[PDB]
Amino acid sequence: YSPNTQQGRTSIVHLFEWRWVDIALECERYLAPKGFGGVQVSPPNENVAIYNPFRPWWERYQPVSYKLCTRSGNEDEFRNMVTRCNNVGVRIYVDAVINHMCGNAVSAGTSSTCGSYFNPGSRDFPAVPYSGWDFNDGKCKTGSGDIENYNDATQVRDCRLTGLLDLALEKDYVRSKIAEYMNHLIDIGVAGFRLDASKHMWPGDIKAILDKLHNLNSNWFPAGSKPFIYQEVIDLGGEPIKSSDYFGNGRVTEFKYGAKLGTVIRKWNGEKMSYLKNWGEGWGFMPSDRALVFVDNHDNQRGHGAGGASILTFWDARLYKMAVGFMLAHPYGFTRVMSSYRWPRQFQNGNDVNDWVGPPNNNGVIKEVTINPDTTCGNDWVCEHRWRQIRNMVIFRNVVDGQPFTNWYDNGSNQVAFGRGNRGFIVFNNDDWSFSLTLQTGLPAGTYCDVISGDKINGNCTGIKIYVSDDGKAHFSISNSAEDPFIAIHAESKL
Ligand SMILES: OC[C@H]1O[C@H](O[C@H]2[C@H](O)[C@@H](O)[C@@H](O[C@H]3[C@H](O)[C@@H](O)[C@@H](O)O[C@@H]3CO)O[C@@H]2CO)[C@H](O)[C@@H](O)[C@@H]1O
Ligand SMILES: OC[C@H]1O[C@H](O[C@H]2[C@H](O)[C@@H](O)[C@@H](O[C@H]3[C@H](O)[C@@H](O)[C@H](O)O[C@@H]3CO)O[C@@H]2CO)[C@H](O)[C@@H](O)[C@@H]1O
Ligand SMILES: *[C@@H]1O[C@H](CO)[C@@H](O)[C@H](O)[C@H]1NC(C)=O
Ligand SMILES: *C(=O)[C@@H]1CCC(=O)N1
Ligand SMILES: [Ca+2]
Ligand SMILES: [Cl-]
Repeated sequence: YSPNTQQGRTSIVHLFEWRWVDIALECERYLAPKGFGGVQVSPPNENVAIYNPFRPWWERYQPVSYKLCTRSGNEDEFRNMVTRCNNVGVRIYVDAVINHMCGNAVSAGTSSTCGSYFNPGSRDFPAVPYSGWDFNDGKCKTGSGDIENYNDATQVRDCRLTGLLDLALEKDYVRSKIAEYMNHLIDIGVAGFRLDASKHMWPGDIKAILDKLHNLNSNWFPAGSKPFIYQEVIDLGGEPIKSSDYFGNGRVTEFKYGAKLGTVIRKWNGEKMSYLKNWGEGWGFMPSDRALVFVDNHDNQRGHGAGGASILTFWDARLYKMAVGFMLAHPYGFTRVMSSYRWPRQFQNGNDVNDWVGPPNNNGVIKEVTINPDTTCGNDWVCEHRWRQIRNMVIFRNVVDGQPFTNWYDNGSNQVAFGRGNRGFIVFNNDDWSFSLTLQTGLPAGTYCDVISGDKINGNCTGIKIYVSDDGKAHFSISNSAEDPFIAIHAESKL
């Protein structure tokens, strides 16, 4: 349940579709000095090379083998990345696609990222190897062989998720091949895993697989370190399967988090920020110590999976920064920051027809992440984790780690504020008028740099400065026209 990050590092970033060499560099030049705890990488195992449409991001969720050979790089490059990141104290978490192999209708051949042969029709994946009796064809009871109704917990686990050949996870052989793959990764140095499509696997089968896993590599981690496990289970209520069914295996993605935060920040259905005072279990969320939270993920930022139209993304920059800021300042859950790439989003009748577009590329080859002088990224990589407002809130969370949620204030509408012990204080204005008021910050008297509008550099603030008096009070002024309608100050932004 523990992330295995360095003490004081409290977040992981999803460097979606990034190449291994770029992640390795990012660890050394940025993630390490900026206090990021780790990186969730895209599936590192060989997948189907899909040409129609052209190399969609989702082709990586169709395994062909467990060879570490993808568009992100080969095994040597993967190992090089894990080693270099671990050497600077930044962890690597692998997106483990272990519930299935490729779509059952994909043409047999060698159209795979490493050239391995596979035949979906005959259930033949010799590179693993898996054969017909390693899948759930006979176990599934639906007429189509695919998942048709989520109100039936059994078919959700034994049938094909949108046609993806479903592995027979009850078999020791299958459990062992998956464990062989995961242990290869652990011994390489990975600190944990995102278990893809966990709702589609029986809690007990996941447990059986986890029981076969090694402790983390003792060259970098303390003896007895268990891999961090966060299971992707979309539970927004209304279905028989609950996130809690997976608590015995590790943490679980809390999709209610971004869904509700999005509706609140967008002020949909009469919701408003003042309602966030009891954010957390009070909103029907799972226990904080089991939650992996995020504003958006690779699926819902483009209409896939679940979360709805309320999901905030980099496309909604201003509101997105505020949502991410609230998440990073609030003690609930373990935080994951999204880092995306820009694609030609094209809405037709309310839906994005280009929701399949893969990462920036030249004839199928993923483009490198270029770093501009102003620290932003080029080649269409968004790099939200490099936005000052987000990067500084990632540090805010580190600085206030362990401090209690306190000194809450709200105007009964959308102007709220709260502190984290005596280490940090944050103020938000999402109303259509100015927020000008003196608030109790719980902070020691002094001059603090607002880390949203600026930075503390060479003993000075580059942005707004906040003055806390002997009584712990400070005046905050945020116009509804402000570039970023929120201010955040903490112990390490004090002059
Ligand atoms: O030997 C030729 C044969 O090799 C490969 O077969 C593998 C199976 O596909 C794979 O399932 C596994 O078989 C095991 C069963 O799953 C398990 O329940 C129990 O019966 O033990 C079996 C043997 O370990 O391993 C075999 C052998 O690697 C390949 O996939 C076939 O196409 C090929 O004919
Ligand atoms: O530290 C680097 C810079 O980080 C910040 O720049 C961010 C913006 O804050 C962010 O909103 C985004 O720019 C968007 C713009 O503000 C938004 O209105 C529009 O819809 O989309 C824009 C994307 O083109 O991305 C940049 C980083 O690329 C910070 O504001 C800035 O001062 C820092 O220099
Ligand atoms: C802070 O900024 C002021 C104004 O530019 C400058 O005079 C002062 O020397 C700076 N202090 C430090 C520590 O650099
Ligand atoms: C937590 O993520 C990991 C898996 C469960 C455990 O004991 N450690
Ligand atoms: Ca399944
Ligand atoms: Cl996820």
